[PDB]
Amino acid sequence: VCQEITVPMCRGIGYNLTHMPNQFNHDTQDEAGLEVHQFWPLVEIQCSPDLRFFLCSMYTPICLPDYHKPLPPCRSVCERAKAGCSPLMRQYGFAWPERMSCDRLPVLGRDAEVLCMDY
Amino acid sequence: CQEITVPMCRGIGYNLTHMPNQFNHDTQDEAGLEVHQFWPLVEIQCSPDLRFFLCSMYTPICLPDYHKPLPPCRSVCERAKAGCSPLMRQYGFAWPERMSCDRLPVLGRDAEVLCMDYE
Ligand SMILES: *[C@@H]1O[C@H](CO[C@@H]2O[C@@H](C)[C@@H](O)[C@@H](O)[C@@H]2O)[C@@H](O[C@@H]2O[C@@H](C)[C@@H](O)[C@@H](O)[C@@H]2O)[C@H](O)[C@H]1NC(C)=O
Ligand SMILES: CCCCCCCCO[C@@H]1O[C@H](CO)[C@@H](O)[C@H](O)[C@H]1O
Repeated sequence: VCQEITVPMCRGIGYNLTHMPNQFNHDTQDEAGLEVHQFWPLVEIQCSPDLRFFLCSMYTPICLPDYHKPLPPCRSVCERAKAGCSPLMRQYGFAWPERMSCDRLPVLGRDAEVLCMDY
Repeated sequence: CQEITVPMCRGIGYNLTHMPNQFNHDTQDEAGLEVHQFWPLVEIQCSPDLRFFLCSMYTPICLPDYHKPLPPCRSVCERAKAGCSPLMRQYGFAWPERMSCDRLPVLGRDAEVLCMDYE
C-alpha cells in the first residue's frame, strides 16, 4: 500500500507517497530515514541540486496506487549527483556508496516498459 | 566586532558578528542558546539556506568600520521558508514573525539599502 512519506528530508521533493520495502530492503520508513539522515551535510553544501531527490528516490521511492513496477531514478540523475558530490565525499574519506552505483539504474527511454524518475 | 563562537554559525561564510542582535541578545551565548533550538531543522535539510538565514539574524554579520547592521536579502528568507515552513507548520511550530520575510530588503529594490545573498 502507499503511505505518506514521513522521512523529513524527503517531503517536498515532488511526490507525497512511498512504499516499503525500498531498493535496500528497508522494511519501514523509520529504518530508511535513519540511514539517509547521515547525508544531510552533503545536501546542505549543495554540491549537486539533484542529490536530495536522488537519495529520496531510492530511500523513499515514489509509490503510485495503480503502479507496481519499480520506479528508480534514471541513471542520469545518479550521474549528475555523483559528478557533483563525489569529489567532496572523496575529500572527506568517503567513497561514492556501492549501493548507489549508477550503472544499476535504467537509462531514460531505453526501454518503453522500463520507466524511471528524472529531475 | 568579535569572532563568531556559536557552533551552528561557524563556517557559514563570514567570521565576525556583533552583539546585541535584533533580538537584544547581549551575548553570543544568549543568541546561540536560542538559535540552537532550530538545530534539528538544519539536519532535516528541508532547506540548504536555513542555517545561513538563521545565523544571519542571530549572529548578524559585523563588518570592519561599517558600524551598521546588514540583514539577509528577502530572497534568502523566502528560500528558507519555502523549504522549511511546510515542515515546521506540520510539526506545530509557526514560522516566527521575527523572521518574517517582508521585514527584509529585496536585493536592488533600493540601491542604497544593502543586504546579503548567498549560494
Ligand atoms: C501533497 O501533500 C500536501 C500536504 O498534505 C497534507 O499532509 C500530508 C502529510 C497528509 O497528512 C495529507 O492528508 C494532508 O492533506 C497536499 O496539500 C494539501 O491539500 C489541501 C488539503 C489543502 O488544505 C492544502 O493547504 C494542503 O497543503 C498536496 O495536495 C499533496 N499533493 C498531491 C496530492 O499531489
Ligand atoms: C524535531 C523537529 C523540530 C521542528 C523545528 C522546531 C524549531 C523550533 O522553533 C521554535 O520556535 C519558537 C519561536 O518562538 C520558539 O518556541 C523557539 O524559539 C523555537 O524552538
